[PDB]
Amino acid sequence: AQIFPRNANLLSRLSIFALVLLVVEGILILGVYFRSNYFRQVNVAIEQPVAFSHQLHVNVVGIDCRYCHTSVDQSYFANIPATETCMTCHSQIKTYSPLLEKVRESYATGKPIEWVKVYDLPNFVYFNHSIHVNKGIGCSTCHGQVNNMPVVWQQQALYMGWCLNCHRNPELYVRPREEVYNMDYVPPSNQLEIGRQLVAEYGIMPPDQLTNCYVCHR
Amino acid sequence: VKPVFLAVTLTGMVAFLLMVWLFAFYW
Amino acid sequence: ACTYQPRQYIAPFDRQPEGRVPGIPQYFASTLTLGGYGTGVLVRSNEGRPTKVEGNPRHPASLGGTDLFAQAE
Ligand code: HEC
Ligand code: HEC
Ligand code: HEC
Ligand code: HEC
Ligand code: HEC
Repeated sequence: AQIFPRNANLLSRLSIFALVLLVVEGILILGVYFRSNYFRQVNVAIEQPVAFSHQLHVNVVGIDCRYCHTSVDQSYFANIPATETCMTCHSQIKTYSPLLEKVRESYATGKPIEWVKVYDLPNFVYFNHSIHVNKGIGCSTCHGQVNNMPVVWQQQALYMGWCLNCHRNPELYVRPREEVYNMDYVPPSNQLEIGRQLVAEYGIMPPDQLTNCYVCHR
Repeated sequence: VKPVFLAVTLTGMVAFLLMVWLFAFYW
Repeated sequence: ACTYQPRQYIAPFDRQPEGRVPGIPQYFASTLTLGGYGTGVLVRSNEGRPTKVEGNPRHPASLGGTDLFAQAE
């Protein structure tokens, strides 16, 4: 009552309460940003220079994935199709069309097509497509339903815990060697029983080794 | 007094659900 | 400042090499000379670029071994 109004006793306690809420809200905003779909570029349809539609070439035309990414079951790298594979069809199909101008400008000149990488890794990760495909893991569980994407987007962010989830518990995501095709295939109702049997048959190593640092980082 | 003890209690659990959601079932 | 990582473009071929699997290094048999005398070396090409030099077990004077100059070439 000397130097303070009557309401200050309520305000001071309310201010402390408001301060705590603001602090909690701050940490919340921070975590939401580092896990958002804009920061990780998840569900964002990255625009390509030639506007290639996987939905037209897989679900309509009916091209196999290995016709284009021919190095997926043999090396760590899934091959990105050269202009020769595109000209094999577009030398007669839709020739003299504006949408294929960039593809026709290449192959005549040695310049490549500068596609944008959708699935990106920080170069200290070292992923291997061959070992995953040969051990009964399909593209549906990783890249999603790519066969129906007019523009390819990142289905989910490539966190470390996302790899650790399958490596520690592979019984939930393993499939019986129908990975290249059967994008329509989905986990059966009895996935745990089939998964444990597949892990034993394919010799998928226990989580003790698969969680080691040098399996990924080098 | 007892009302504000309940208020600072609901505030706490509210925050926990909030926080737990973000750091667990969010991705 | 945002988006965690930049765009990172990717530039493939226009005509694929016949015998190369992308992402698989290959080995070629060549020879490295020191003072005019040759030494058979097995050199590794990652994507058409030399990166590592090792010994050629089939070549005398390099039975799976190299000198420091063959490594530093
Ligand atoms: C190499 C990776 C490529 C690229 C860059 C494109 N294709 Fe094809 N394509 C094929 C067929 C039967 C069609 C539809 C024909 C029609 O609509 O009349 C297409 C279509 C396209 C387009 C759109 C053209 C348009 O809308 O007018 C584009 C931009 C495109 N393609 C690019 C057939 C094949 C094929 C199997 C014979 C293969 C392999 C490719 N295409 C490869 C590529
Ligand atoms: C069978 C359904 C598949 C699957 C699972 C994938 N592809 Fe393709 N691919 C082709 C071209 C020209 C590109 C680059 C243009 C673009 O990305 O829009 C790709 C790219 C991909 C990606 C993303 C690459 C990345 O950097 O993230 C993925 C995940 C992918 N492919 C898987 C060409 C073809 C094609 C015609 C030549 C055919 C058919 C397919 N791809 C089929 C598949
Ligand atoms: C063994 C205990 C380790 C250690 C010490 C680290 N890892 Fe991982 N890692 C994997 C993937 C796919 C990523 C990318 C994550 C992302 O893009 O968000 C990482 C990343 C990391 C980091 C963060 C690096 C940084 O922020 O600069 C760190 C510090 C790290 N790793 C250390 C993949 C795996 C994996 C599955 C194959 C496993 C097992 C490990 N990493 C193990 C370890
Ligand atoms: C479930 C769909 C998985 C996801 C997600 C990731 N991986 Fe994996 N990985 C999976 C299986 C079924 C196996 C086979 C295990 C075996 O013992 O054969 C693996 C194995 C690997 C390996 C090779 C193992 C080795 O000993 O060298 C590597 C290098 C690897 N995995 C890397 C990796 C990374 C970096 C991932 C995040 C991008 C990732 N895997 C995810 C299944 C699954
Ligand atoms: C989760 C296991 C996994 C499976 C199985 C898998 N992918 Fe990949 N794919 C990834 C990851 C992780 C990357 C990112 C690689 C990088 O950033 O270097 C990637 C990248 C790619 C790329 C870009 C080129 C490259 O080599 O990185 C293509 C194309 C691709 N995937 C297609 C395929 C095809 C075709 C298959 C065959 C079914 C397949 N994926 C199976 C996880 C997988």
